[PDB]
Amino acid sequence: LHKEPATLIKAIDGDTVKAMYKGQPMTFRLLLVDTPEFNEKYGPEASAFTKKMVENAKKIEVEFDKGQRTDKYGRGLAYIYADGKMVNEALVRQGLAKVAYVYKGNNTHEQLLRKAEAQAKKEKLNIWS
Ligand SMILES: Cc1cn([C@H]2C[C@H](OP(=O)(O)O)[C@@H](COP(=O)(O)O)O2)c(=O)[nH]c1=O
Ligand SMILES: [Ca+2]
Repeated sequence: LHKEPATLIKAIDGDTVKAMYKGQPMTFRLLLVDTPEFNEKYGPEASAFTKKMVENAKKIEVEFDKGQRTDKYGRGLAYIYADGKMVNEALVRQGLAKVAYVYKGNNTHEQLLRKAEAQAKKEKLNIWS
């Protein structure tokens, strides 16, 4: 996979971010994770985590997988990096997202994220507490 440029427009919630990509506004949904909704437990905390990460970065980048690049809602499906740190992995590692929606052909980082989730579960963090 390859990282491509994007510019933050707005952090929406724990697993969706609006960003400009190839000069057009896109809503991106993070691959391989599921954060709680804002009105659910840890929802506000996931939203804040993702917001801080993307807002504080000097740059964000998007990385598409090998498969589908948009979902049925027209959201971009990507791994998002904030100053080179993956948001999808960071959320899982802090127990603010579960590994989820693992579709074959768009699952390059599945094992990386499963290892993060095991660590968050061992530490009883957040969703795992
Ligand atoms: C993460 C992801 C979600 N989706 C679709 C499946 C779910 O459809 P349904 O809306 O029918 O439940 C929805 C979950 O997104 P959210 O967790 O943002 O609600 O997004 C994909 O199709 N591919 C993906 O890789
Ligand atoms: Ca969600």
